[PDB]
Amino acid sequence: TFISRFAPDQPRKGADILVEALERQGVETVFAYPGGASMEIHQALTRSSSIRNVLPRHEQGGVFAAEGYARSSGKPGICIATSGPGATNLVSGLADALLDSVPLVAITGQVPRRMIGTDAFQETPIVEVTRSITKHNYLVMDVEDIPRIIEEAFFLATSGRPGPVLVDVPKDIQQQLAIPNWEQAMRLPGYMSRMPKPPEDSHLEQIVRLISESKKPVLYVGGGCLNSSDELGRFVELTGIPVASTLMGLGSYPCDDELSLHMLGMHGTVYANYAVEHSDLLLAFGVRFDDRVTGKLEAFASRAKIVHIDIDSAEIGKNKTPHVSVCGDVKLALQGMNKVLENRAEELKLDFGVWRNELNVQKQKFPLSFKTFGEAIPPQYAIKVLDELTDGKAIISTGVGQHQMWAAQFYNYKKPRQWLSSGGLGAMGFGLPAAIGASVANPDAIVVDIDGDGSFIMNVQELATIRVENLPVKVLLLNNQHLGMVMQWEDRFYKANRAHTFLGDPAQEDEIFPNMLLFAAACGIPAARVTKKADLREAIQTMLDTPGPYLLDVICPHQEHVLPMIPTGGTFNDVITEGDGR
Amino acid sequence: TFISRFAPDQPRKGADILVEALERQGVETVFAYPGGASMEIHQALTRSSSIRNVLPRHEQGGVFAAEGYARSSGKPGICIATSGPGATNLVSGLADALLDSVPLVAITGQVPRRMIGTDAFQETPIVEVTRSITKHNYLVMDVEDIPRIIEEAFFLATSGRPGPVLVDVPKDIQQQLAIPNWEQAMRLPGYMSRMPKPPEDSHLEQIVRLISESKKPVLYVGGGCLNSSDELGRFVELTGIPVASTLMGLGSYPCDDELSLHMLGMHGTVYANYAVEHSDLLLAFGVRFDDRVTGKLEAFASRAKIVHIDIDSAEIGKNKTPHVSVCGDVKLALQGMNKVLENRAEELKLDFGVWRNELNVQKQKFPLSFKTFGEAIPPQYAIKVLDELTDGKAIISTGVGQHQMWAAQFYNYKKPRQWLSSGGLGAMGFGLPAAIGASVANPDAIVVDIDGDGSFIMNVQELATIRVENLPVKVLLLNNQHLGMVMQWEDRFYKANRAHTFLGDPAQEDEIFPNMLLFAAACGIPAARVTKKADLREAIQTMLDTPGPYLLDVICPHQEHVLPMIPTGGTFNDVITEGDGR
Amino acid sequence: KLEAFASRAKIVHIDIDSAEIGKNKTPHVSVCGDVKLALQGMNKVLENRAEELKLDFGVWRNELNVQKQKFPLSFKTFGEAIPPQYAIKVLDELTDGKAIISTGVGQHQMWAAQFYNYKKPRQWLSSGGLGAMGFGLPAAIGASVANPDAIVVDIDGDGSFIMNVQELATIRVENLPVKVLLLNNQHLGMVMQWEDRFYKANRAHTFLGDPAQEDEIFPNMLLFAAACGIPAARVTKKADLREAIQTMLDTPGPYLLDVICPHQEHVLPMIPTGGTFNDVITEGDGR
Ligand SMILES: Cc1cc2nc3c(=O)[nH]c(=O)nc-3n(C[C@H](O)[C@H](O)[C@H](O)COP(=O)(O)OP(=O)(O)OC[C@H]3O[C@@H](n4cnc5c(N)ncnc54)[C@H](O)[C@@H]3O)c2cc1C
Ligand SMILES: Cc1cc2nc3c(=O)[nH]c(=O)nc-3n(C[C@H](O)[C@H](O)[C@H](O)COP(=O)(O)OP(=O)(O)OC[C@H]3O[C@@H](n4cnc5c(N)ncnc54)[C@H](O)[C@@H]3O)c2cc1C
Ligand SMILES: Cc1ncc(C[n+]2c([C@@](C)(O)OO)sc(CCOP(=O)(O)OP(=O)(O)O)c2C)c(N)n1
Ligand SMILES: Cc1ncc(C[n+]2c([C@@](C)(O)OO)sc(CCOP(=O)(O)OP(=O)(O)O)c2C)c(N)n1
Ligand SMILES: Cc1ncc(C[n+]2c([C@@](C)(O)OO)sc(CCOP(=O)(O)OP(=O)(O)O)c2C)c(N)n1
Ligand SMILES: COc1cc(OC)nc(NC(=O)NS(=O)(=O)N(C)S(C)(=O)=O)n1
Ligand SMILES: COc1cc(OC)nc(NC(=O)NS(=O)(=O)N(C)S(C)(=O)=O)n1
Ligand SMILES: [Mg+2]
Ligand SMILES: [Mg+2]
Ligand SMILES: [Mg+2]
Ligand SMILES: [Mg+2]
Ligand SMILES: [Mg+2]
Repeated sequence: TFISRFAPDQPRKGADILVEALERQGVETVFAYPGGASMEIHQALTRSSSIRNVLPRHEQGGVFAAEGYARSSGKPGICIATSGPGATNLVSGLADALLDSVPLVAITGQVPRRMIGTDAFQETPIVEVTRSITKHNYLVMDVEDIPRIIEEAFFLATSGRPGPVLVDVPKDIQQQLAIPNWEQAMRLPGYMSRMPKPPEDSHLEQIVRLISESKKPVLYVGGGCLNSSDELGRFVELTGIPVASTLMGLGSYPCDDELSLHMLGMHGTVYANYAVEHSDLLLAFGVRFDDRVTGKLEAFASRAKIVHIDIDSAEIGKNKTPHVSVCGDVKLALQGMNKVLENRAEELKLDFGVWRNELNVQKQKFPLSFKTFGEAIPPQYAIKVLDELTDGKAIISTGVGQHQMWAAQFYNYKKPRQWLSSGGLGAMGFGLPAAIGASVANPDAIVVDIDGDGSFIMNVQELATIRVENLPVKVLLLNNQHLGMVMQWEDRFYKANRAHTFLGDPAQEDEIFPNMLLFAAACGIPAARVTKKADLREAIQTMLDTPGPYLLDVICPHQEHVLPMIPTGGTFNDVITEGDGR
Repeated sequence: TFISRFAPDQPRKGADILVEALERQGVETVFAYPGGASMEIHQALTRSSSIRNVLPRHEQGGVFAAEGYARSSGKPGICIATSGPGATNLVSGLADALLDSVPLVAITGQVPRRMIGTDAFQETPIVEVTRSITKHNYLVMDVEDIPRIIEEAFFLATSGRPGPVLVDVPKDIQQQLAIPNWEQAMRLPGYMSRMPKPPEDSHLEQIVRLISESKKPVLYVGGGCLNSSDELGRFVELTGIPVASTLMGLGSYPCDDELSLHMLGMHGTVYANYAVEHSDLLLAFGVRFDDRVTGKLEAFASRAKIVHIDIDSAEIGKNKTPHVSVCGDVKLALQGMNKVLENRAEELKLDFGVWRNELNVQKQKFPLSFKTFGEAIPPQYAIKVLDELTDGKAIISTGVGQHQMWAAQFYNYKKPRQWLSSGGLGAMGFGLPAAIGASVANPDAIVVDIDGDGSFIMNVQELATIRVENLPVKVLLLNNQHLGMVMQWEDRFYKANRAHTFLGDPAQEDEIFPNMLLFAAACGIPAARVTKKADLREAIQTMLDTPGPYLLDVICPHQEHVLPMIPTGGTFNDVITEGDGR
Repeated sequence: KLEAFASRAKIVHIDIDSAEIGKNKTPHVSVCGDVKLALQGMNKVLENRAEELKLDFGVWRNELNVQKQKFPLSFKTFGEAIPPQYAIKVLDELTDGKAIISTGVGQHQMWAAQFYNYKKPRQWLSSGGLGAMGFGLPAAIGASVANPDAIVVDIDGDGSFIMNVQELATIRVENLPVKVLLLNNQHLGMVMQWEDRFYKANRAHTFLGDPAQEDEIFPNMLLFAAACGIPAARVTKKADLREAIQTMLDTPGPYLLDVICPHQEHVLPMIPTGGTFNDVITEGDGR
């Protein structure tokens, strides 16, 4: 039974209805930045004793913090901004949440309804702007529509395929007095009629029948299995099928397990891409067949019967036509198949040891490799030390670039929602704010931001947010003085012609620029720099043991390349296995 | 005669056609951030010996730098970004350039044409997103359309009412070989037919006739007069009409002149708002009648015959119907009226000394005032010292907030394009990157960023850009540890209830947080902090005399309020003249 | 009701539009491509592996042949009044089923689909997705131009025919052998049928005649054809129906045959909107 701060017959401001609408949704943390259009909302937030606001230093850091809050907990992330410039700073976060299917609810202030369309002070048509980069958006035109729209916003953002939902609230609606009606029915008739239903037994028995008829099955797990870690693990025990995860599906099946093929795709392991290339049954659970995994669609799984399970009917058959399809929750599809695989266990006699040994041979001949040059710190080795010292139980958020791939390859994630990274949009500056949202949603957890010197500096202002909110956010900065991912593509396909990829100072060429330690010192965050490989283990241990925030500037040779690499539009026969920029 | 780097019959990449198309437009400086979708453009930029790229540390800093480059020189500002997250970071700059009518050309990379709409890697419909926040945008669908679209983009961005134009270029178009045709005719038939024509003599003679019949005339000058400083000054000599400028029109008529009423509007001087309130002829030259100037439209210039000259026919009569209107360039309208005012000089016998003395009395009784508390530095006084030590010849870029208003009130700008500020959108984090673009376009000029502690930290990463490019950018940081503008509205209309406006550390409440000096030290920029009013003059002098970049952390008491203040929707009778937060 | 449609069947969906596969119902096996090529590929497998598969569904066909004989398409004849179903059945016989049929929208559209045996595709031109009235007469114009040596017949309704009646001038000027089998029931029959079933026969602007002269055929469609110089005739008795349709076919050039039908007829069978197979209506009309 919800206990309101107002009487059921007492009129209250629309902003007070908005905050209470969040309280009735279970919202405990918002990321709001104040402004003229949203001052009424911020005043109403102070009256709430259950909703905590984490003030960022940039609205892009506020929406990215809402993503990490959502990616690391399954709950929806709520960010609030003002009209005009405050709303336009959320654009990168909204498009990022849409491509990665992150439940998010963004509330933006707006000019009064009478001033909309008049080029008013700090007015931008944020609904027209964000319609193509959000799952759905609203423009509240009456104070009585607030309880319904907020309920519809959280329902659309969390149900089906999750995504961001923006709610634009004009200022005159926030100030208008009204008595809210919390019993209104949602006006989503076509959406609810198209919601997926529990999977039929005829579809599940046909999948189990294809498993027994197959000799080389491979599991294709992605971001749709973040809530099916137990169901997927039970499915692997009953089948013994090796698991290949996407960049979004890391942690769904433990990377340290013997049946794990780790990541597949452009920068996936050689044995994971080998398994899909020479498979006869591809179980695509919670994936969307991105070109980062398939490359050339004509050659991707060219000899496999494709079984695609997805909660979005628009994804089934988009880039590749499957043989058997199941539109619904992969969590329920696994539960239904586990019952069939257990009763009919001895009837099926499932054993793929011959196919697994074919992959174990490929795993031992082409494993993830990194070369150590003298005392220079290998970035792959540094992340491998972080795995050991944290026992693989740390929540990892990353930026975008070479460090993002090495953090995915050389860290064994035991559970999903430990791996927070921008995969669909690939937005730099995501690592640091996402670690803020993850640390708030998981206070007793080890949160480490494996960031790059280019991605870290984009939202470096959020270091002040970490200090003020006293969050134990660790920053494992892999500094290579370059935009490493773009630098790698210059060495491979452009004759190493540098085109504005060096991030240091050309005057003092051999000086670490910028001095990231002074960035942490400016915000009162203890920091240290490590350059020699021998001092690396003690430095990372000091970062973890030191209470509160900590930044570790790890210097790495910039000539390193992420391996292996399948060029864009290439096949498995075009995989690059060796080479760098020396 | 343009000299190309390729033979007229030699095929070249589409990216090389794009860069040469910029060279043929006179482009010398671009602000490009590399990415997978725009690597071909960056490779082609290195082959250009005339186009210099200023690499920012954030695309929002790149587009804001393109604004300051344009606002301080009249030339169009060119910023380049990659697809997906790089393009979405330009959104705040595009909407800011549209509301302030800043000529800007944004070039964004895009996924290959075959992959558009497939939720590809780093794909966002940037044309669908930015259609409502740009003057016009394009999606290049063929390599042969590059010479025409670039010519149309620069024409639309600089002609008529200036604005931002976005050009989305897919990657396959950048790589395709072709022979460019630089003789293509622009396909803008309806736009050129609607372009304003030179003003007719019948309209100009009717304006001059209303000037002689009026007794209390007031000039209403705005951002449309940035290229008419000489024509406007000549017009004032022949009429003796006092000049009231908007936040965008500062510098058009010198603030130090005796005939200048300084700024009008919400935070405009009392005597400027008094002149418009009690006028019989309002000469609105290059303005758009924003609610920040009018307030309540029914009471704004309620006794004046309104003469509105504007180059956009959609602005004439939008918020207020004028008596006489002239659709065209205010530069030509002033030239035509100056000829009539000089030949018919003794015939008209123009003299408004009685009306000017009525305003001089109001100027002496209600001037711009600030109170000095002990040795605490008044933010108004610090800007007044910067005016004296720079002789008013410095290019000033500001953020948004209280410091933005004090930099407009207490600095006498002698020429337009010395004042770079976000007025229409009012985007924080604009001051520092705009100073970068202004310093590049004006290397031998004094560029000072009067920023606030909240606005400065949003794009603090651009300090690395200032050091690498070795730009003599001065940062006069008015630090009040608060979001001062929002804090002021809390004291006035919300009983001083703080709602997430304090930017410091609540644990160490009386400690300056963050330590902005260490931000400059991280990027190798000399910095210093001044707290006592006596040491203020020597500190600002050290900032100016020290070559290269410099940051001056000026500590100010946060209880200061921007005065005077006309509340939203109020009239001249509701102006607040005294009060603060003590 | 999608939940009950083919509730016990493995659905195999072949379609050239990937957006249609799995939209309203999820199939077990899907093939995105041209069904023409999919049939060619399956025919080769079915012929080589013919004796290996031993395909025989005579037991399932006999189960349907029993249902076909107990519930066939039925129409009732009332005295000498012309049954609209019978008139279309006569047109099938006199044209040997080789005529190109274009229809409007309504009851006449359904009877032209039920009681005519089309031997080849592209003989049946009708608005199904949008269901636009006034489609029959102009579509017969385009079909007669694309197929000059073919028998083109417009099975139109009095409401649909009048919407684009101006195209009769186009038929005469272009000299097109367009036959108009007008099933005149003086009503918007399809909307009238739904009034009798679900609205207690409360007429809501469905009568197309003249209420002053209630028992007079209004409008006189014969004078519409006469205005455009098209020979026309009206038939009311069932005995004169066979000779009237034969005169329409044998007369060269355009021809309009005003076939008067009792308006109380209903299109059967009928499954109500959102219903299942257990809700099929098999008998009943408006008498
Ligand atoms: C620099 C860089 C390099 C990259 N390289 C790689 C790479 O080498 N390999 C790689 O895999 N990725 C890589 N990516 C990431 C990438 O572009 C995509 O995010 C990824 O390839 C696709 O993730 P996904 O298949 O799991 O689909 P997601 O984006 O995770 O979407 C989930 C899918 O499952 C479905 N779904 C969601 N919820 C449910 C549910 N409850 N039940 C059933 N279905 C559900 C959704 O409809 C959707 O189709 C890279 C990214 C970057 C920035
Ligand atoms: C915190 C804050 C407080 C503010 N308070 C104030 C305030 O107290 N006072 C104030 O004035 N502003 C204030 N503003 C700024 C503000 O919101 C608007 O930018 C400003 O009020 C309107 O500027 P403008 O009238 O010059 O029109 P602009 O935005 O400068 O547009 C120029 C106008 O002239 C026309 N034009 C352009 N070129 C030509 C040409 N060549 N010939 C003829 N016409 C042309 C255009 O069509 C357009 O209508 C504030 C902003 C902020 C962020
Ligand atoms: C907002 C934004 N702007 C530009 C981007 C285009 N990209 C990249 C990519 C993969 O998206 O290329 O398509 S990666 C990259 C450079 C990474 O700098 P680092 O942080 O130092 O990481 P590292 O460990 O050194 O490699 C750029 C510039 C991007 N994604 N986001
Ligand atoms: C991207 C962005 N986000 C939020 C904004 C909403 N606003 C403001 C306003 C006027 O737009 O209110 O409508 S001003 C302001 C706070 C100014 O912090 P400061 O830099 O310290 O300046 P000061 O000298 O102390 O006053 C905010 C939060 C904004 N405009 N831009
Ligand atoms: C342009 C147009 N306007 C109105 C229509 C709505 N409908 C119908 C329907 C099925 O679409 O109802 O949804 S059928 C119909 C009446 C048919 O008049 P008839 O020609 O005399 O045929 P009959 O042999 O008597 O039954 C109407 C009014 C329509 N489809 N098209
Ligand atoms: C807190 O700082 C400021 C500053 C400022 O101008 C200096 N004005 C305001 N307030 C309004 O503008 N109210 S309003 O007129 O209803 N708007 C158009 S809105 C919805 O807020 O964009 N707050
Ligand atoms: C430079 O860093 C990277 C990284 C990376 O993935 C790790 N891929 C690429 N290149 C492409 O993606 N080419 S592409 O396939 O034509 N694109 C979809 S696009 C237009 O570039 O977005 N560059
Ligand atoms: Mg930033
Ligand atoms: Mg780097
Ligand atoms: Mg401040
Ligand atoms: Mg489909
Ligand atoms: Mg009818």
